[PDB]
Amino acid sequence: AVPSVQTFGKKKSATAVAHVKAGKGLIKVNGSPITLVEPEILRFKVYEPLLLVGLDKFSNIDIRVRVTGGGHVSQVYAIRQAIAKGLVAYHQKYVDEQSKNELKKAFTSYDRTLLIADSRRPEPK
Amino acid sequence: CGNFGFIGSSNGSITIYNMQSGILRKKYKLHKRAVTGISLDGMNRKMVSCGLDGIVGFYDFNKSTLLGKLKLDAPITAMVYHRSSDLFALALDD
Amino acid sequence: LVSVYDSYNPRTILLSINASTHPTHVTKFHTQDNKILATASDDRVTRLWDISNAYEPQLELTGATDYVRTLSFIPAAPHLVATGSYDGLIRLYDTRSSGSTPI
Amino acid sequence: SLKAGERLMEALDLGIAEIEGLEAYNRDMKNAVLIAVNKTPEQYIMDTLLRIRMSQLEDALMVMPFSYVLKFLKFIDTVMQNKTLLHSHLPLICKNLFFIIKFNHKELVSQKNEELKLQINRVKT
Amino acid sequence: IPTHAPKYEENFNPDKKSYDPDRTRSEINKMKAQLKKERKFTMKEIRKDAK
Amino acid sequence: QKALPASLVPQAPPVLTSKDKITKRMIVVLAMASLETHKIKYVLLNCDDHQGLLKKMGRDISEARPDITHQCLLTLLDSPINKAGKLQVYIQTSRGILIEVNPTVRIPRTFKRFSGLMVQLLHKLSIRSVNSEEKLLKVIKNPITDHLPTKCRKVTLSFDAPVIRVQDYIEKLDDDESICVFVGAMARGKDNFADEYVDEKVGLSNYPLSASVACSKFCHGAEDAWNIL
Amino acid sequence: PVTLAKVIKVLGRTGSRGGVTQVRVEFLEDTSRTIVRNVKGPVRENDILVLMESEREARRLR
Amino acid sequence: FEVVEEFTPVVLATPIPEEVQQAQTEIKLFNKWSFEEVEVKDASLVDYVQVRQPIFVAHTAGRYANKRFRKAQCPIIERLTNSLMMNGRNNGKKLKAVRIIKHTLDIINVLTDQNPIQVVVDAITNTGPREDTTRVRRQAVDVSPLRRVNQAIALLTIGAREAAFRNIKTIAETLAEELINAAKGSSTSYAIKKKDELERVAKSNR
RNA sequence: AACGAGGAAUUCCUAGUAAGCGCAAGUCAUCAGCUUGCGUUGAUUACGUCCCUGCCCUUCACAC
Repeated sequence: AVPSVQTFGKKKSATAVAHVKAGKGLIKVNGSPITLVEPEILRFKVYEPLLLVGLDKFSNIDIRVRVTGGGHVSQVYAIRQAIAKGLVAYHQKYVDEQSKNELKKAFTSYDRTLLIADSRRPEPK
Repeated sequence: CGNFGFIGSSNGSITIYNMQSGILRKKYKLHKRAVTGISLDGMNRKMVSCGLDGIVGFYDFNKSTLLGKLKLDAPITAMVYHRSSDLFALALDD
Repeated sequence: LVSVYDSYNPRTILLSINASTHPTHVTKFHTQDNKILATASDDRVTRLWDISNAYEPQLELTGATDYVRTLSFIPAAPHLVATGSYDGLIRLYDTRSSGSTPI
Repeated sequence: SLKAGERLMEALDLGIAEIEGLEAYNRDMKNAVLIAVNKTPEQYIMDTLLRIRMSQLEDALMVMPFSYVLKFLKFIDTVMQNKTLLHSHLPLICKNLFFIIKFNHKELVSQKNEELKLQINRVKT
Repeated sequence: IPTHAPKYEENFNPDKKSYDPDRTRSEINKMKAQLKKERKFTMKEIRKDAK
Repeated sequence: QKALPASLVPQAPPVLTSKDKITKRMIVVLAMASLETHKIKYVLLNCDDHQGLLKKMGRDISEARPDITHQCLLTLLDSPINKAGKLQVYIQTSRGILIEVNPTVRIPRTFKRFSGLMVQLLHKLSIRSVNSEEKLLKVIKNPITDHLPTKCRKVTLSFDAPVIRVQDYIEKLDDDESICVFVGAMARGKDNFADEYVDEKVGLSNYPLSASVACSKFCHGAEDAWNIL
Repeated sequence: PVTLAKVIKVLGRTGSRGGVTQVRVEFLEDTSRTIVRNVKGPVRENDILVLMESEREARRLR
Repeated sequence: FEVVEEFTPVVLATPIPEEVQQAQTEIKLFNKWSFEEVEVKDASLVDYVQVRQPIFVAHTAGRYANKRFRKAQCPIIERLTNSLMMNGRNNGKKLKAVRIIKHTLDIINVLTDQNPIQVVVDAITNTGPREDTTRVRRQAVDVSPLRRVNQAIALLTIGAREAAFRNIKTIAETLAEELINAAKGSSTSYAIKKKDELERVAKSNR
C-alpha cells in the first residue's frame, strides 16, 4: 500500500484534516492549489511551514487538506497546524527520526502553535 | 549517536548519509586528494578530517562551517580520534 | 499645487505640495537622486523640493527675470541643475554650494 | 506620617550633624531637639533604631541611599568609644551593621576613601 | 473675519416646550402627547384594578 | 525683485477653532467665570439683581458677577487681533463648565441681553447662528488641556509675579508654538485657579489691573509683536 | 547628556504614592555608583532607565 | 570550501511563485522587508522593542496578556497594528489594520529609501518620553522602558489617527508622515511635540 | 423646525475580556415595545501598591 499518514489541526471550530502520502509535491487545500488559499493577506501564514523547513522536503510527498468550520482566520491556522503535524508524522513513520527531530526543533523554535493546539480554556480568577 | 555515516572518497569528497533510511544529507568538499580519515566528537558538534594532501580540516557539523585548517609537512596515512579527551593522533608519511 | 501620485494607482495621492501661488509649469524628478524634486513656476524661482520634507524647499534657485519653463538635470553631475527662461539665458546652478545665483 | 527608614534617615542627619560639628569644633580649637529630649546624639540615633520593629528593620535599612550608609558607619564608630552603649545593645548593632555591609558590599569596596578604611578597621577590632 | 449674530429666544425656559413655527403642527403635538400620557395612565390603573 | 502673489484680492482669514492645532494663536482663558442658572423662569444669577436668592443658595454674593466675564468677552472679541483671526476665547465657569467661543461670534452689547444668552447656552449646550450655518458658542469636555494647541505656552496673570513687557515676552517665544493666558475674571482671591495647568505665572504691570483692562493690554502687545496692526 | 542606570532592586514597603515605585539603580558608566530613584511605569530588575539628572536623590512621594 | 545539501533541483507539481521561493531563502515582513539589519539605537529600549524574530505577517494569535511583561516579547509591528484599531468602529478588525500597515510600510519605503522597519523602530525610540510627572501640584519621576514603548506606540497611532480624521488624507499616508517625522526627530510630528511637552513640564517641577 | 457623536456629574470593566457582526430558539416562572442561546472578528491598559477611600483580622524542634 502507498505510505500515508493522517493528522488534524483545530482552531476554534475550524478543523482541518491532512493526508500526507508519498508523491510529487502536490499540495492542495479543499481541492485547489495551496496558492489560492484566501484571504491573501494571511496566505503567507499558511506558507509558514513550507518555508521554514524548505520546499525540498515536500517535493517527495503529496498533501491533501480538507477544512471545515470556523471563519477565515481559524481555518488558516487549522490548515497550517494540519500541514505541520502531517509532515512531522510522515517523517516519523517513513523517514529517519533525525529529520523528525530537526523538523520539530525548527517548528517549535518558530511557533509552537504549529504543533500544539492553542486552546484558550476559561480560567475563573 | 549512530544516526550518521561519513564516507571519505579517494577524490577528496566527504559524503554524509543517514543510517536509518540510507538517504544522503550533506556533502563536504575541501580536500583535493584522498581523505584518509574522518571522525566526529562525542557531542556531534566538531568534525575533523585528514587527507593525503597533508591538511587537517576542522568543521562544525551542526552549522556546516569551516572552523579552521591546518597543514602538516607530510601526507597523513591514518587517524585515531579519542572522544573522551578530544585528542586525535595522525600517522604522517614521514 | 504639485502632487505626486503612485503611477498606475490614480486613487491614491502620496504627497501634495503647494509650491507657489503662481502656476507651476515644470515638475521633474531628479534622475540621479530619487528623493529630491525640482519645480519651476511662473514665480520665476525653481524650488528644489524633497519628498520626505514637503513643508519647505530644500533649496530655492532664483535669478530668472522671466518665466522659467525649462528644467534639466545633467547626467553624472547631480549637483548641477540647468534652467532656461524666456529671457534668452540658460542658467546653470550648483546645488552643492549655497546656490540661488547661477554659476 | 514618616515610615521606618525615613525616621532613621532623619535621625542620622540630626545626630551626625552635631557629631561632625563638635569634632570640627575640637579640631579647630587644637541643637534644640536633643536638648529638649536630653539625650546625647549617640543615644538619639540608637533610640530610633530600637523603636523600629525588627520585621520592618531590614526593609527600613535597604531604603537608605548610600550617602547615609557612610553616615551610619560613622555613627557606629562614634558608639564604639562609649563602651556602656556598645555592650547594652551589642546584638542590635551587629545585626544592623552586617546587613548594611552585605546589601551594598559592591558599592562600598569601590570607594578609595582612606578615612573610611580606618573607620571600618576601628569598628572591626 | 466674518461676523454673525447668535440665535436665541429671549426668556428661554428649558422645561418649557420648544416654540414651533406652525400652530397646527404644535397643537397636534400637544394632543398626541396628552394621548400618550393619558393612555399610559389608564392602562396602569386598569392593570392594578384587575390584579 | 521678488514677484508678487498671483492674486492680490483681499481674502478673509481662516476662522480658527479647536480642531486646528498647528496654527499659531493667542488663547485667553477667562478663569473662574461666574455664570449659573436657577429658577425664580430660569435666570443667570447676578450679583446685584438677585441678592435674596443667592443668600438662600449660600454662596457669597461678592463672587456672583458675570458682568466681568461679559466685559472681558466684549473687549477681546472687538480687539483687532480677533479681527485678524489670531485669537480664540475660552471660558471656565467657576462651577467647572468649559465653554468654547468661536471667534466669529458677536455678543450683544447690553448686559441684559448677554444674560439671556448664557442661560440658553448652559441649558441647550450650544448656540446656533441666526442664519444657522455654524455653532458659535459650544460647551465641550474637560480638561482644557486637550483642546489647547499641542505645542503651547501657558501663563497666568499674577499681581505678585514679576512684571514683564508683553511685547518682549512674545517675540522671544518660539513661532510654531502658541500662547495661552489664564486671566481671573473673579473679583478677588488667590491666583491658583490655573496653577494645575500652567507652568509659570507673570504680571503685566506693577499696578493692579481689572480683568478687562489686563486682557486688552496683553492682546495689544501681541498685535505689535505679530505685526497685526 | 542623559545617563543610563540599570535597576538592581525594587524596594518594598516604601510608602510611595500609588503607581510610583522606588528603585535602586547602578549606573552603566560606573557600576559601583548607586542612586535611589522614582519610577512611574511597570518596573522590574535588570531593566535600564534613562536618567536626565544624575544628582537628585529620591524622596518619599506620599 | 563548499557544503551542499541539495543535489536535485526542487520542482513541485503544485506551482509555487518565485517570490515564495526567495522567501524560502529568508523570512521577510510581507516578503519584502528583512529583519537582519534592524537594530534599536537606544540601549535602554532593547529587550522591549522585539525585532529579533522575523515574521511573515503581523497576525500571530499569540497570548501576550497572560503575564505582566509578555507584551515585550510580542513583535513591535503586531503591537503597532493592534494599537491602530480603536475608537469602537474599528474594534475587532485586525485584517484592515494589517492592510493599513502594509500600505504604510510601502509608502515609507517609497518616500525614503531606508528600510521601513528601521524607520518604525527609530520613531518608537524617539517618541518615548524619558521623564514624566505625577500628581501629588506635580512632581517629576522617571519612566520605565515598557511604559515608554507603550506610550510611544499610543502617541504615534493617536497622532496619525487625529491628523486624518476630517482631512482628505487616508490613515496610511498620515501614519507614514508621522513615522517618518518622528524617526527624523523633527518637531513636525505630533508625538515628538507631546513628548517634548511632557519632558519640559517634568523639568519645571524637577 | 431639528440636527453634525453629545457638558457637569455619575456608573461599569482585566483575555478569547471590552467592542463590532449576524443566525437560530421562544422550552409551565419572565420575555416578543423583547428574552435566551449559537458562532464569527477581537484589542489598549494594569496584573503592583496599601499613599488616599472603605471593609476586615490580631495584640513539638532550629532560628526569631
